[PDB]
Amino acid sequence: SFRFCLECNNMLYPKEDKENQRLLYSCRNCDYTELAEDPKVYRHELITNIGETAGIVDDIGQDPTLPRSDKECPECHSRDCVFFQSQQRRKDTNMTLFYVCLNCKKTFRDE
Amino acid sequence: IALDIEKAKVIQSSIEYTTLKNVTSATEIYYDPDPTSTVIEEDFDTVEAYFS
Amino acid sequence: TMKEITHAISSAKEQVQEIIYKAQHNELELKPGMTLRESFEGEVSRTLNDARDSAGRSAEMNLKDLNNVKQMVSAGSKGSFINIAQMSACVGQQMVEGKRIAFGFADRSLPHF
Ligand SMILES: [Zn+2]
Ligand SMILES: [Zn+2]
Repeated sequence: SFRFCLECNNMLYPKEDKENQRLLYSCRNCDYTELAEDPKVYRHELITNIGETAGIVDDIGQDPTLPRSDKECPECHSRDCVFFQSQQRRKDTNMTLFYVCLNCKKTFRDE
Repeated sequence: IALDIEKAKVIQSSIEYTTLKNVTSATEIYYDPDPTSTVIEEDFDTVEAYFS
Repeated sequence: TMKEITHAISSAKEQVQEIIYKAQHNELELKPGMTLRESFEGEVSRTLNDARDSAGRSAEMNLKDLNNVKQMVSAGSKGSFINIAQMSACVGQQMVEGKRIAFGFADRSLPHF
């Protein structure tokens, strides 16, 4: 996550002080400068799993084309649920199922 | 090597191309102005063990 | 023979169901040089092909010598084993571009599934 300038809404690029030895987020369109909280400047994931379970909506139980199972809900122990596979559509994607209860509407696995 | 499976697997491993990107999983950039110490707590023990 | 063919096809479908469950619980063996989805598709296709071949072999063994289709196939003048299998026992799996029927709709082949 990256922060924005509080006065002109531009991006806050990180900057390093030679004399003070501190990491600071500074806007290049002004003189505003705010002290950085964490040193994690950049992170790149070669193999990522985000978007696998992130594709979830709160009204997925109203879809009539989705199959319905009788798996046990971990939270409220309901007897009706709706399952589907991974929303990510790469070639390496697993065939595991995500179950959605019809009362608490949370996503849970079978393992 | 043709009638032994282990030597064949050794040859196969020695022939196949393997880059850093294959074994790498994630790369990160951190700010740390102390050459002899570090800010990260998980790796602090190992790096101080190295320096000592 | 029709009972035997029905039993073979039902056993194959149960086997395919077991393969589906194993692939959906990460208990499936991966063929080297191929992904999980490709290995699953190849194994299901192999099972269904074996099912059609077994049903056809049962049907072709049932036939008498006076059977006319058998006489034509045995003379070598017209027809083969696959024709007898498809006419009498099972048409089998339909392949488009060397793969099973794709999901032309949103995650299904027809709006009836
Ligand atoms: Zn600014
Ligand atoms: Zn529930």
